[PDB]
Amino acid sequence: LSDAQYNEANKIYFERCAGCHGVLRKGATGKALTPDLTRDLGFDYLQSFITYGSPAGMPNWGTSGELSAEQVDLMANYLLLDPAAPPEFGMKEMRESWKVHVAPEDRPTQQENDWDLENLFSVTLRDAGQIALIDGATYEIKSVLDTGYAVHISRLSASGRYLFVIGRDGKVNMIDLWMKEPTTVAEIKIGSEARSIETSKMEGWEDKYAIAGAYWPPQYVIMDGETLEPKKIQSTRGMTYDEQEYHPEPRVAAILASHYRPEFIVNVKETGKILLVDYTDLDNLKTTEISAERFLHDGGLDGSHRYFITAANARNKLVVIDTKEGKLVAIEDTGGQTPHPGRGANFVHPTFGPVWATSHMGDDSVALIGTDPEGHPDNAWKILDSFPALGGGSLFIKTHPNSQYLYVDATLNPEAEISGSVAVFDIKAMTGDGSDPEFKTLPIAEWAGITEGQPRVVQGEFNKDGTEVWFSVWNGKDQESALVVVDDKTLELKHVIKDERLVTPTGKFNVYNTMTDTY
Amino acid sequence: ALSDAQYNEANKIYFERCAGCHGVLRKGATGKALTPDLTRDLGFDYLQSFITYGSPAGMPNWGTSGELSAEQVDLMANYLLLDPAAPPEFGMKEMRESWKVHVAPEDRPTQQENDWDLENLFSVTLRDAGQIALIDGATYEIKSVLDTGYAVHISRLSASGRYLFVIGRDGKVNMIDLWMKEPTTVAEIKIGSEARSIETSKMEGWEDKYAIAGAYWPPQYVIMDGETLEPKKIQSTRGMTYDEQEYHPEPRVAAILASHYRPEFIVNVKETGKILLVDYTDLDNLKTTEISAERFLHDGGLDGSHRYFITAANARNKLVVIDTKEGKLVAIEDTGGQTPHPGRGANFVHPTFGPVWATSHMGDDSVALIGTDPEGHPDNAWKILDSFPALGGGSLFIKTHPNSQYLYVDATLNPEAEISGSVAVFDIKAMTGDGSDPEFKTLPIAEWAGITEGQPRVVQGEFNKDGTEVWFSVWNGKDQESALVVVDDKTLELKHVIKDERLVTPTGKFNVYNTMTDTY
Ligand code: DHE
Ligand code: DHE
Ligand code: HEC
Ligand code: HEC
Ligand SMILES: [C-]#N
Ligand SMILES: [C-]#N
Repeated sequence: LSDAQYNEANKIYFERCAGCHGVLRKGATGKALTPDLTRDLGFDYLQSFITYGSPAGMPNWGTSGELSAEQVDLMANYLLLDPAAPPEFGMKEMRESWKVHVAPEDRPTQQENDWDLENLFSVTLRDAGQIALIDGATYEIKSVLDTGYAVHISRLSASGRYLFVIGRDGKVNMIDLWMKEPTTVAEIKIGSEARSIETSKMEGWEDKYAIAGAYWPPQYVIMDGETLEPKKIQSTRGMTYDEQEYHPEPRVAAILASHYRPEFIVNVKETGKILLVDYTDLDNLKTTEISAERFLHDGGLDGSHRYFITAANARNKLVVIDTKEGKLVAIEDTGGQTPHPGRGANFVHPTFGPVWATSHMGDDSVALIGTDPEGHPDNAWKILDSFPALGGGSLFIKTHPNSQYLYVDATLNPEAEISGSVAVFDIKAMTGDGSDPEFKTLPIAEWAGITEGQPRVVQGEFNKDGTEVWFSVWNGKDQESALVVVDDKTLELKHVIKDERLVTPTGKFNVYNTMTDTY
Repeated sequence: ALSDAQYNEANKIYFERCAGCHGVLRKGATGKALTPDLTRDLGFDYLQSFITYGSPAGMPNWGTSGELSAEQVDLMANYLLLDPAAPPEFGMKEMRESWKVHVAPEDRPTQQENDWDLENLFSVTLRDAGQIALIDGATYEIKSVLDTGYAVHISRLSASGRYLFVIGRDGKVNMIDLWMKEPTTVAEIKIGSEARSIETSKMEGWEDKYAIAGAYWPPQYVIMDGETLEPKKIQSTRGMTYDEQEYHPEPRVAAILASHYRPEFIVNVKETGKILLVDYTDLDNLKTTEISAERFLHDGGLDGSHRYFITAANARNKLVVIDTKEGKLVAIEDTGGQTPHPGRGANFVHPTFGPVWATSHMGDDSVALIGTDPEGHPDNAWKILDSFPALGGGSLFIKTHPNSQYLYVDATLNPEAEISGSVAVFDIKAMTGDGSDPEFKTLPIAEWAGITEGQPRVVQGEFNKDGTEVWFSVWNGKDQESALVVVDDKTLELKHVIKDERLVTPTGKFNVYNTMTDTY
């Protein structure tokens, strides 16, 4: 390629490919596109693949017209070359990507549709680059909205009016749920690779801000809660906590919002730092940089919403932060392999008191940590129990204050008999004597009534009353997927949601439970 | 063609012993640029001679001093003909490897074991000698000359006045116990490749707990134990510019001060234009305030009440004011001059305007005053109240003291030897804030010292403990004659001239008491 051709190629790569293939072409959701593999595949294989895509999730750039004839080829040739240096993504680049479709002045002053917004589910349509807004009681798809390729998660503002979605490429969409036809009212791009977004949830700061975290570049950005305007960009480049050596690319993992202080809770993976970022004053920016444990990923607030509990997954540890005092309080080994809680599950154990649970990706165990230092001090921040569920490959555990059951998936398990089902333990029957709590196996995939592809079940999500729990039956892009609704009280099939438009449904977020952090 | 081992060897030496003055990318600092476009023209032999014998302009004689062997000198001469290596990081492992406690704290004196008058001692920078001279403030005797290391820049004192900390341009930190029978370095460490600043914890209750050093490269600061220098917490300063919000890969740490309101360090981050308030109460659950200020931050000082930090964003001609009590920016004002360079500045009570802080300028002859009293003089607070001329451009330091009525302004870099050898003195008590330029008396400091040969540059006034006498450095070349001139504050007359064979290129002078209490 000439110098200018490589520049277009390089520009297109970082904006439209790095979200799935990575900034250093090492692959993420998409495959490694490094030269090693790339020379042997050769031009032709690469031109064809960029043109036609595949049902595994690679877009048909050529045939969709998304990249015209000649860009497939620039992107065929570029891929043979050596990996470019990943560029920065600052204020100037964010402001150019930032678009306000509907100014705040021109938005409704009251809900202008008859939807039950708090019982609404925002579902990620992975390979379709869209979200589906589904009614929680009548189970109908209210709307399907385009966000962008590699959509990952949905988060709600504290009043429940604004829906924020972010995809793997750092694309952020803001939707106004009060419009007659809810749509994207603002959008912006915050990096080349990202996974996290969150809203200000401190009483009094409702709808004030949104924050987004990037894998690359190493940074988070605080945006205006009503326009998505980028106010403050913070770099997360810094030193590891245990050896204090500089790390040039610390990714931002999960981001939560304090309910005790007007702060955002930011996980910085490779440095092992948890940041408490005060948004009361963005020019005189106060932060608490907490030394924790490397490999931070996901986590959630305890039942009282004071303590942040998060997985340092490759080290098999749970890190606990007190958001009121602003300091690390404990680091404990779960005794399992690679904890992956999502936001985890808080409940009252019959004998141990308030606990938070996590399942694991590397084994079948479920661990319980005591979360009440005031009333159960001898149990606080200790692993009180550990027992098996369906099997390894678990991603999400769920419960709700109105139910006595603990749901645990097994999404990544090799056996389909397992990955298509869910374990359910009766919380009220828990004793803590050594006896493995028994669990009931729900045949989620069987209830979908599907045979084709390779359906996997993932993540339970409750409705607003806590009477029904939803699970995604995740199947390939060209196959039939579904959402199974389980009746919490009877642990019986309630409803099966199937629709042409329900493509690769994964993360599901109930508006009320997400806005209030109820889990 | 140099081997890998040889090359690694040359690189370690370069970053450890040369970058301090030649720059981490070899583009120069006080030393010349050593990038291959210049060196290949000079050639091996020229480079080998220079490294071997050094020069009286400040380049050490590496070979002839035995610091580098003949093999190493040739190793460094070939390395300089090669393309610049990638500047390395300098984390905990590298800091700890350089960390050395010569006298554990349990083995040091429990009380002053010398007869000196510690509080009135002056720690003087002997720039091209790699040393500091400890001089008696009353007898004017050189009590001692201590090796710190090449590129020595400045001295700072722990809050109690017992420990003397010196930092050089290579990031070499020395800690000296002034209580020993015979004071010396009791601990040392290196905190980077290039550095300029250090400061001690000055919050009441934190006396002697911590010391902080800021580096130019890598971009970071380290908080160290105040008694042993153990590196406790390293923080990168890499980040975003405050105004354009673009990543900046090399934000240098300029001046570092200490708050008297909270247990915090006040760190200037130059290229990003950020002032950091760093809480040292708990280094693991580290609290900081990142203040968006103005780019090109450099030096500054606290006002007379020690509540507010006043600092120059020198290339943008601004003074940035930070309230250390509330931890917030309070003001940003243009001084009306070119390149404000206050050092720690000068605080005094102006006759009509109230409490003010002043600074002189490198780019012109103006002296500016900013009101520093929001409570008693609301309308004048954080506003430029007056601007008037002193000797001429090239000014670096302005000074005064609570026990004096005069404002002394040097002019070190002026091209005219008459001006650069002199100091301007203003009568604070005669000022009026009516627009008319105050008059000044010219003190012929170089002339008073009897120094005429070479280029005697007079720099930085520094008062003694009682604020009765002000010292000025008569800076001359290493091979020329230098001196310290002691001026009698009450009469503005020569009190004493300090001369000694060991007094080589004397620059910055720090009175123990005035430095430990931030009296200026
Ligand atoms: C940082 C991060 C968060 C926390 C977001 C927040 O705090 O707002 C998160 C949350 C999530 C959540 C939030 C659960 C909740 O209830 O909070 C879900 C459902 C989810 C479904 C998946 N994630 Fe996620 N996820 C990543 C990162 C993250 N995922 C990856 O780096 C990873 C492991 C690989 C990748 O390349 O993307 C990855 C793969 C997956 C999946 O394969 C999942 C199962 C399906 C999918 O859509 O791709 N991730
Ligand atoms: C960041 C910094 C500080 C604040 C220290 C602190 O807060 O603890 C400082 C302070 C200082 C102070 C502090 C005085 C005070 O009263 O606070 C002095 C006297 C001083 C004498 C000089 N400095 Fe300094 N100085 C630099 C940097 C700095 N000098 C430079 O980047 C520069 C411009 C060139 C260089 O490469 O080092 C430089 C040249 C000089 C000089 O040429 C001076 C005049 C004489 C010399 O020894 O080289 N610098
Ligand atoms: C996420 C939605 C993707 C984006 C955006 C892009 N690609 Fe992709 N790509 C993705 C996946 C999940 C896969 C695997 C396909 C499979 O069927 O297994 C791919 C694959 C490719 C390949 C083929 C490599 C191979 O080893 O077979 C190529 C050459 C490729 N992708 C290129 C490419 C380019 C140039 C993109 C930017 C326009 C791009 N992809 C975007 C997922 C995603
Ligand atoms: C500050 C204390 C220095 C240190 C440490 C080192 N050098 Fe230096 N160097 C310094 C100065 C002020 C000068 C200029 C001398 C002059 O007479 O003007 C130099 C010069 C050199 C040169 C000569 C370059 C030229 O253009 O003439 C060389 C080759 C050189 N220095 C090399 C060098 C090396 C290899 C060092 C590490 C051992 C080193 N210098 C340290 C100041 C300082
Ligand atoms: C997803 N982790
Ligand atoms: C130096 N200033």
